[PDB]
Amino acid sequence: PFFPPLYLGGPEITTENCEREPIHIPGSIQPHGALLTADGHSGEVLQMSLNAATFLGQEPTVLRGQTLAALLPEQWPALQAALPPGCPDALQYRATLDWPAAGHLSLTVHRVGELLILEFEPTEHALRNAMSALESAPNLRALAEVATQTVRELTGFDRVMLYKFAPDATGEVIAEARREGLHAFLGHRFPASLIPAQARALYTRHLLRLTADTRAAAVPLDPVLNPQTNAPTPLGGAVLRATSPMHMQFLRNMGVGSSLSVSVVVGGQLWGLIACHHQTPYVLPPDLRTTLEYLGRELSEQVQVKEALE
Ligand SMILES: *C/C=C1/C(=C/c2[nH]c(/C=C3[NH+]=C(/C=C4\NC(=O)C(C=C)=C4C)C(C)=C\3CCC(=O)O)c(CCC(=O)O)c2C)NC(=O)[C@H]1C
Repeated sequence: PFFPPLYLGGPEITTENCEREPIHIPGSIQPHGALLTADGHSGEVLQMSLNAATFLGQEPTVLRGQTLAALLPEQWPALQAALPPGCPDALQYRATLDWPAAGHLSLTVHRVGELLILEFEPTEHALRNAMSALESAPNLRALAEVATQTVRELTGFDRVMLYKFAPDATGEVIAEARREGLHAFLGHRFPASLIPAQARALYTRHLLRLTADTRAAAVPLDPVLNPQTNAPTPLGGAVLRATSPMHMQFLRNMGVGSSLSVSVVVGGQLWGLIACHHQTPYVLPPDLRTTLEYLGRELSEQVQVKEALE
């Protein structure tokens, strides 16, 4: 059973209670983007990340309580049609915005209950070839190797691993692609506690997460609770959600400035992760994340196929 989050008087997490951290409701985001929440009927803006006004070039007083009809006149009708009440929470509306103050932005929206969650961040054949390369891989080891090399080629990440969960939830690096000079993790195994049970559960439902800068302080949502419910805003489906500080510290101690993983899901179970590191902070472009999501699904399919052959 989850502890209350920090903003509802819950404890700071320690190694005795890793599994009790409510990582899905941190009430805060990473500073490389901005987040709004809005009422799913009216489009009234209900919450904003503290950086949202500055990030979007709006007056703080003007942004709170404004409507999406007024803020996003060109997207609001399409957004409503795309995300009706009761639609799957995983369903997304995506648009590219020409925003003079911030530049070209990627807008990603999903619905949870009666709330729309809007994520804004900057945005800037390969997919076909990568997809084909995974399919054409001859066995599981080769598939793992191709997956890591292909993801590294697409992303530029310093390290890309295939991290496989054992039945006891320990993990092992079973393939990696790595920059010259980096220590090998191939064949190394790690305790189950380093990716705790609630993280593993979340990663079965929401298939990509990241920390763009492992030193960056989280930016709170204001108000922190959804005014509709007087309860935490669900952020499991928001890539911008703040990462657990316990994990951020783990990464800093490894010399990792930026981290990203994609779930590999086989028979509805979390089989492993495509796990990526960069030494320097690094925001993987939105279009590249979409490509990785496609490759995660392809790898998942191919792991099942390869495991059936062998
Ligand atoms: C006492 C609790 C601790 C803890 C909790 C924790 N860890 C995560 C997320 C991840 N941990 C990962 C572990 C590894 N990455 C590696 O590269 C290696 C070894 C080579 C390991 C063992 C990974 C891959 C994740 C996924 C996230 C990512 O890809 O960056 C969470 C949940 C984080 C979040 O989503 O907010 C939590 C709560 N970690 C510990 O080390 C102990 C101290």
